[PDB]
Amino acid sequence: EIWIAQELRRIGDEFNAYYA
Amino acid sequence: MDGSGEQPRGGGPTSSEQIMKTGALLLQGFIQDRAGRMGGEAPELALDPVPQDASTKKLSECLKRIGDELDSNMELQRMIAAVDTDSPREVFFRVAADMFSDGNFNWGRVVALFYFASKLVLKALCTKVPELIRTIMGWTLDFLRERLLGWIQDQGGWDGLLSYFGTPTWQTVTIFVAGVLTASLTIWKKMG
Repeated sequence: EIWIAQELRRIGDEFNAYYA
Repeated sequence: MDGSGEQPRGGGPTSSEQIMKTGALLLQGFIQDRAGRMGGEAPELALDPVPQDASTKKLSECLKRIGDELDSNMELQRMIAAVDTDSPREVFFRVAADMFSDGNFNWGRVVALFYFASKLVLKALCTKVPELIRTIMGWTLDFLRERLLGWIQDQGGWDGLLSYFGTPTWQTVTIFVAGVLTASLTIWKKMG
């Protein structure tokens, strides 16, 4: 989808900055 | 009281969103590990809390080594270098649906996609565009939340992946992954 990808993009960054 | 109750080794908590969260972490590890081959920008500060989780660590290990080994074949390597980076979303969407049309839950369609995705990420990274790097990741998770999550939950999380990791006759598995990638590419590069 489009909206879903946005939230997931945020989740990906959410965990990214959690370990880096 | 609840803990004092009879529990067979562990429990059964909601792993629906848990699996999704794990995916975001998995993608990070795989990208960060391979991004180190580019160097950096002088880490004067940086945030290194040290990966506490060993689950994602182990998963990234096998993925990294396999993905790295899948670059030995210069044949397939040059084939990827002959791709058309015109429509990033369309290319990704095509290969996503391509290995979905048959509905073959061979698992390989997922690991093969990971190699394709990482190749694109590395390519974009070589173009010095962090923005696109975040976009590709969003697309990867997009398809995951779309339908993949339903299959991962059914198999009891990443247990299926942990059980898919074999060893005997791995050579055929290598050819299998290569073949799947080749197939989609054959339908993509239709003379142009």
